[PDB]
Amino acid sequence: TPTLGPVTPEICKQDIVFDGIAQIRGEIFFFKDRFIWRTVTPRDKPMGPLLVATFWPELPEKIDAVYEAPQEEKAVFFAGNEYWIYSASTLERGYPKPLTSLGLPPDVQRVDAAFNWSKNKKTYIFAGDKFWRYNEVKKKMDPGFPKLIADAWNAIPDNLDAVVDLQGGGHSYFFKGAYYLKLENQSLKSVKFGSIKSDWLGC
Ligand SMILES: [Ca+2]
Ligand SMILES: [Ca+2]
Ligand SMILES: [Cl-]
Repeated sequence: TPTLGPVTPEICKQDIVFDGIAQIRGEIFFFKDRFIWRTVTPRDKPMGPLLVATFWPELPEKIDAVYEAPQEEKAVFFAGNEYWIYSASTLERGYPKPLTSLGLPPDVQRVDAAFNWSKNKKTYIFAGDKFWRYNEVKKKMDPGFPKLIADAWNAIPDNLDAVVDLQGGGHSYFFKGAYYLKLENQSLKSVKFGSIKSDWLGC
C-alpha cells in the first residue's frame, strides 16, 4: 500500500482541484500538495509552481484550508485536526494547536474552507454541511453555531473547496469543483458563476 508522492501538475493542461486558495499580503495563492502558484490580485496566469516549503517549511505535505487574519496580517493554515499560524515565514510560538483550541468541537477532524468576511471582519470556518463564526478580536467562537450552510447561506453548496473575499472590491468567491460562485457582500445575491480555469488561472 505505501505509495510515492504526486508528480508536478500543469495548471491549464489538466483539471486541478486545489486544496486551498487565499490572498496573502496582496497575492492570491493556489495550493495543491506541496506546490503553490501565485498571481498578483487578478484573473491572469499564475507564476509557479513553487514549493510551499520555500515560504512555510513547517507545514505538512498537504493543507486543507488557508486564510489570512486581517487584524495582524497573519496566515492561518489548517491540516488534519491541527492549525499553524505564521507572521510571514515565521511560525508563531505554540503552534500547531489542535482545532479545539479554536473552539471547534472534538468531532471535527478536517476543515473544508475558511476566510475572513470583510463585511464584519468575522472569520467563517466551513466543514461539510455546517459552518462556524470565529471572532478574531475576542479570539473566540461566537454563540449560536454551528449552523448549516444550506440554511444560512444563499445557494452556496456543501463541501466547498475554498472561499475568498478579495480586498479589492466587496465580492466573495466560493469555489467548488471546476466552478466558483460570486456573491455580493452587501446583497448576498449570487451575481454570477464561472470557470476557475478561465476566470482565475487565465488559461
Ligand atoms: Ca481561503
Ligand atoms: Ca479546501
Ligand atoms: Cl480555503
